Amino acid sequence: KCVNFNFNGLTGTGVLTKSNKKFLPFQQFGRDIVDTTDAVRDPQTLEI
Amino acid sequence: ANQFNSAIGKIQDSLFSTASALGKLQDVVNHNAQALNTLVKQLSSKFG
Ligand SMILES: *[C@@H]1O[C@H](CO)[C@@H](O[C@@H]2O[C@H](CO)[C@@H](O)[C@H](O)[C@H]2NC(C)=O)[C@H](O)[C@H]1NC(C)=O
Repeated sequence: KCVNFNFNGLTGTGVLTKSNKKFLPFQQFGRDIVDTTDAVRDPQTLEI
Repeated sequence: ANQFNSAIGKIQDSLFSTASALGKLQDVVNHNAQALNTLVKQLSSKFG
């Protein structure tokens, strides 16, 4: 669902879906080649 | 007729091996995509 999300100070608006991306353990979020945020790790359940 | 047939047969090789042209359509696509990517990437600049 399209929501206004605030993940650990990273604020945006969008729809969240389950991901097949495999973050490195220290990585908290990710962005595209054009530096737009694409995936976020949830600081509670450590889910991408 | 034989000469025309031979030339039209060689066409399929002369269009993708000798290169030369066919790079202008790719140039158009690349230029438009690069312009769009730069326009998006300009959103990460502080501008002071
Ligand atoms: C944040 O707190 C919870 C506990 O409130 C931590 O553990 C979770 O606890 C719930 C309790 O129902 C379990 O169902 C979850 O599976 C637990 N989560 C995990 C990731 O194991 C949770 O780990 C904490 N988050 C941290 C430490 O990042």
